Amino acid sequence: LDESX
Amino acid sequence: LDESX
Amino acid sequence: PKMRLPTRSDMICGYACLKGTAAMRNTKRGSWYIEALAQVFSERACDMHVADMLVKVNALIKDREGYAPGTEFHRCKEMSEYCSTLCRHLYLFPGHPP
Amino acid sequence: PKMRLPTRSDMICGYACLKGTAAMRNTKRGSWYIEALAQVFSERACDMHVADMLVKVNALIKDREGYAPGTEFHRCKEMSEYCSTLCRHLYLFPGHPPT
Amino acid sequence: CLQVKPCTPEFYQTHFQLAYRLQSRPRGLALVLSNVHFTGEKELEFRSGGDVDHSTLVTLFKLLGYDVHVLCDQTAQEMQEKLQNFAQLPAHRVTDSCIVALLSHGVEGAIYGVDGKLLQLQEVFQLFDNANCPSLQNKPKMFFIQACRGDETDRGVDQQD
Amino acid sequence: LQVKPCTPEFYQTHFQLAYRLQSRPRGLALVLSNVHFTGEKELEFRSGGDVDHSTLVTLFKLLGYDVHVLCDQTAQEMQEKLQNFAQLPAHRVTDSCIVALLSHGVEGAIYGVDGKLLQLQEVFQLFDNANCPSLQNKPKMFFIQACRGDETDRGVDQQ
Repeated sequence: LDESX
Repeated sequence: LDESX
Repeated sequence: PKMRLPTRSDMICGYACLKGTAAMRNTKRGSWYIEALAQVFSERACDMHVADMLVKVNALIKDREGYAPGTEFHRCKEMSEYCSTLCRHLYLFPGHPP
Repeated sequence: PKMRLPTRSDMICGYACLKGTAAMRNTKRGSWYIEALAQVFSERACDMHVADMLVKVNALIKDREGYAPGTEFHRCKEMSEYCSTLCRHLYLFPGHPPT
Repeated sequence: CLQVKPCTPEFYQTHFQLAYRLQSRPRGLALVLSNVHFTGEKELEFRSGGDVDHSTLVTLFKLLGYDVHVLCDQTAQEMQEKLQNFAQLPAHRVTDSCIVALLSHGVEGAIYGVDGKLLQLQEVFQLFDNANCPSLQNKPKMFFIQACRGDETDRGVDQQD
Repeated sequence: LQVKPCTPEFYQTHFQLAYRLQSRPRGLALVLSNVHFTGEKELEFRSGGDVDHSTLVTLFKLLGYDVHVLCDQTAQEMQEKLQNFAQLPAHRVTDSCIVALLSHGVEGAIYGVDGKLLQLQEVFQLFDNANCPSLQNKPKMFFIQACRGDETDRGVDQQ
């Protein structure tokens, strides 16, 4: 799943 | 002569 | 009267995302940017200079979109960029000499 | 679903100097950056893409030095840079097809 | 004084496949915006030689196949309005690229109008982005910015042996 | 992951207009990855950051660089160790340098695991012509995997 930095 | 922007 | 240098030069910096935005990372595949960087550099360092490889990375990032249903990240985007004070082509010439 | 685009892409921006610094302009020849840009683009747009031409501009700027004896700018330096979200080569193809 | 060497047909034939499409006539619209005479509360020095830059770019862009628009000595508000008007022009729908050159005094991330007021560069690029400028989506957009980004002068460094 | 080698012919026809780049190693590379945080807690565990780290270490080694690695460092540790790295003597005999920073961040700065910031301008300064004479005129590559704000790009429909 994509998450942010 | 050279001047700043 | 000898040739002198600016205080900073000959650098290239690749950023995973643009000013003001979030960079995207996949819990299993890692960051979109690093994943793309490794794919392009491994296959093209042999015949493409670094700034041009970063353009290929930009193309990959522009074409990807987020997968995270139920969150603000589903179908979200990001765009990478690079800034350069390089003064010549930067070829890594991998494996030469053998 | 149809692929979407990021909000900003396909741009390339050339800056005459680096963050925090002044850019130099000659009173007779104009700015160092514009002078170099025109020199390189006019001679190389025919066989070099824009980002690569901006690298040649960087090379010219890195070597230039200020001429302004008795002022704070004598022998000063500047470094141009460019930032890019381009996704392929940018050739201007001057003169093709003929006129 | 400027002369643009033309590309060969063989060059086009061996390079068009990995490049942005760039064959329209005009190649695109180009805007050259130069501020040389400043008059606001915040005093800024007359940019002597700015006239040379302006004519050099107008000529260069014309020779490269662009339809050149020009603007001189504009306030920050006028720059924002006219750059937005330029980005919104219908002609972009039938061209393949865009060029914007900004020449003036400036600070990091912003340029001065002749009134000594600032226009943030982020707002300028935004006028041409995929959201606000659909006509230029996927087309190469070039920006050239001749302006200071601070007041520190680089004294330079000697090459080390 | 495998790096295709360049051919002798490619080198001969391209080395003249490119930066000198034939030293062995090609240069030193530093991969600094911060994955575990909590200082201001808005700094969540970077799941997948381990894959990024391993991928770059392997890539840079295969590209001919001597790789240095740093994991889960505070802002102060990053500053001190980046300076130590920039001052290493090997840089005189190599032809280029690589620095990859992977962590959470804000515009112009990256977070240490302590939730404190290290300004990127301070990082680039450590490798500039004044502070790092050993790399003068040599290409210095930086790759920054970190957020530059909290805006998530929602994307726009193509017309």
